[PDB]
Amino acid sequence: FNMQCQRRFYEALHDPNLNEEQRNAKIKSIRDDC
Amino acid sequence: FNMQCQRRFYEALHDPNLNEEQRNAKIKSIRDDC
Amino acid sequence: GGGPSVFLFPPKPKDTLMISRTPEVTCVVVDVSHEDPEVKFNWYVDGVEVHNAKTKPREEQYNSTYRVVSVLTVLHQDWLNGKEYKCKVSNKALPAPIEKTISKAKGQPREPQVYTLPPSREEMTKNQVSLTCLVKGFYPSDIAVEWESNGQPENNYKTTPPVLDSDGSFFLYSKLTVDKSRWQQGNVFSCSVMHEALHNHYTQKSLSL
Amino acid sequence: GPSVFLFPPKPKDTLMISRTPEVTCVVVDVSHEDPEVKFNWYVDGVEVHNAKTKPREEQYNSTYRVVSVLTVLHQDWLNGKEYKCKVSNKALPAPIEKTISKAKGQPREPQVYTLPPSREEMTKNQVSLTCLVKGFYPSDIAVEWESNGQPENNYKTTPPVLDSDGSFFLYSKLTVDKSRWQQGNVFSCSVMHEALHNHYTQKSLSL
Ligand SMILES: *[C@@H]1O[C@H](CO[C@@H]2O[C@@H](C)[C@@H](O)[C@@H](O)[C@@H]2O)[C@@H](O[C@@H]2O[C@H](CO)[C@@H](O[C@H]3O[C@H](CO[C@H]4O[C@H](CO)[C@@H](O)[C@H](O)[C@@H]4O[C@@H]4O[C@H](CO)[C@@H](O[C@@H]5O[C@H](CO)[C@H](O)[C@H](O)[C@H]5O)[C@H](O)[C@H]4NC(C)=O)[C@@H](O)[C@H](O[C@H]4O[C@H](CO)[C@@H](O)[C@H](O)[C@@H]4O)[C@@H]3O)[C@H](O)[C@H]2NC(C)=O)[C@H](O)[C@H]1NC(C)=O
Ligand SMILES: *[C@@H]1O[C@H](CO[C@@H]2O[C@@H](C)[C@@H](O)[C@@H](O)[C@@H]2O)[C@@H](O[C@@H]2O[C@H](CO)[C@@H](O[C@H]3O[C@H](CO[C@H]4O[C@H](CO)[C@@H](O)[C@H](O)[C@@H]4O[C@@H]4O[C@H](CO)[C@@H](O[C@@H]5O[C@H](CO)[C@H](O)[C@H](O)[C@H]5O)[C@H](O)[C@H]4NC(C)=O)[C@@H](O)[C@H](O[C@H]4O[C@H](CO)[C@@H](O)[C@H](O)[C@@H]4O)[C@@H]3O)[C@H](O)[C@H]2NC(C)=O)[C@H](O)[C@H]1NC(C)=O
Repeated sequence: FNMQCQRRFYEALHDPNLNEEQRNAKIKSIRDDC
Repeated sequence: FNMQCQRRFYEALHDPNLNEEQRNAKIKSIRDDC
Repeated sequence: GGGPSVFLFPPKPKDTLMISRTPEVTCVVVDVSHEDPEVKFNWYVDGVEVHNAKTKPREEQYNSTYRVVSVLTVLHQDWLNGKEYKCKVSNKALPAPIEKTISKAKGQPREPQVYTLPPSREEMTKNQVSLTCLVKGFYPSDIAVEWESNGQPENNYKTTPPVLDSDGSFFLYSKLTVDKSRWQQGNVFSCSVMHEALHNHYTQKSLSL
Repeated sequence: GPSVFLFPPKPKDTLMISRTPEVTCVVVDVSHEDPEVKFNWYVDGVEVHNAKTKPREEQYNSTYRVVSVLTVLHQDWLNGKEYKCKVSNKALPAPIEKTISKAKGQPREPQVYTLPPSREEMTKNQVSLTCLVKGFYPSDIAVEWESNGQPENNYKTTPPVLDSDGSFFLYSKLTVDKSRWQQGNVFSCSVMHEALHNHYTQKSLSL
């Protein structure tokens, strides 16, 4: 697996600055990449 | 759990000197004993 | 929702291997109705009817059905030599009697290899440590594992179920948890294994610092 | 009438962003006469319409089997959303409902220990490398092995076992040629769990 995408996913999962839609949007973005 | 009793049971189980009725009798004796 | 269901269970591995214990086959009937509560059991050993079974009193379940159990005591040597045990169940709700048969796993037995593994260096930071027993290469999967120390049983252990290995044999692990101080003091711990392919059905491996 | 069973996603699928986790609703004992089955899916009580439903399959006991698959968001499953499958069939007097979600309770981080082969085993052509994973909750976990930046395939893992303190443990066993072990090659046990940083950790083992 790609370590970079896994790291980004985990950060977004636990990012205190985001609400659910913002978190969902960010994770969706990460998923599109690698 | 007695070591001696396990040995008697196992040998009797695989004893080439006995038929089914004799082995059943020997195993019951051991069972009565242990 | 008419028609009870029958399940047939083998003896415990330890009960068949130790002469001091009593192995039994268990026939369980579920979904017995309040309208048709009477259940009759007929038992057969290699096709010959036997009469020494004991029937348990009926028990009510949360879903308002009955559960009925019949227990047949068997000879150790009979089970180990592969005799077949048959339970035949009759109840009015059934169009025909239900029959189930079981016997010991077939095939050439293979003796377990038993290895003990000390705690990891990483784990010594904890108040308690893990002692490991690896048991591999055995067939069939019927096996029992226990731990002892100083001629006394140890109780704080757990054993994984048998797992099919790539070569068609089985393996498992058993984990004993002890106070670190007991390990550091040099106390000796023993992993006991019981299987039909072992001499005297029994082997023991020790573990200490 | 028919019976319904609802199954969770695979542990690795919920933890790795490269994977796609799904919940599976299975309907058994569907008759030849009333083969039409209807699925309504809900996520925390909100109806969703993106499920993928397969055509019925006839079974060995002459009944039909029908399956519906709902893809779920990783973060939704991990954050404890409830998934409900509601099945309608005319043979049923009323619809059957099943609900599942991630196990509740405080997550606990797995402790990972690698154990070398026993001295007794060094008499063999092949040897066993052991990975002990303990003290974790919930029971969803995945374990893999690698060496020299390549996956090792000759391993088997026990299912999770409930420990005395309410947490879980398991063992994983990798079998290797004794010569590779003695060569000083480094082997790594990889573990994935929700309580780990990045859902991933690795422990090494060598002579
Ligand atoms: C009404 O409610 C009934 C009970 O209540 C329910 O119980 C549980 C199970 C759950 O469903 C709850 O919702 C509810 O409270 C219910 O009855 C069940 O009916 C199903 C129907 O299939 C049965 O299903 C499976 O049964 C087999 C496994 O049973 C063992 O393991 C169960 C747990 O895993 C356990 O609950 C069982 O009691 C049974 O336990 C074993 O019992 C034996 C006998 O005592 C033990 O061995 C003997 O006992 C001594 C030790 O005390 C001694 O050692 C002796 O020598 C030894 O011989 C044994 O140790 C013990 N083991 C364990 C682990 O506990 C399973 O194999 C079977 O699979 C077969 O059938 C399937 C068909 O569905 C096939 O697909 C499959 O391939 C395979 O062929 C079943 O999957 C279930 O067992 C029943 N439960 C009970 C408690 O009896 C009923 O269905 C409900 N009715 C309705 C209409 O809803
Ligand atoms: C007619 O035949 C039907 C088929 O069943 C068959 O029966 C025999 C005769 C033979 O033909 C065989 O083909 C088969 O045994 C039969 O339908 C069965 O009905 C029983 C109940 O009567 C169901 O019982 C149990 O179901 C649960 C376990 O199911 C899993 O494990 C089974 C093996 O153990 C396996 O066969 C099942 O298919 C199922 O397997 C899981 O499936 C899920 C979903 O697909 C997988 O998860 C997905 O996997 C995807 C992979 O691409 C992807 O990863 C996705 O993300 C993921 O979501 C999962 O991986 C997979 N796991 C495995 C190990 O394979 C069990 O939990 C349940 O227990 C509950 O209910 C009991 C009630 O009795 C309670 O006692 C108990 O306590 C507990 O509450 C059931 O015990 C069985 O599942 C049905 N089988 C199938 C294939 O559907 C039908 O009953 C027959 N009718 C008659 C009249 O005989």
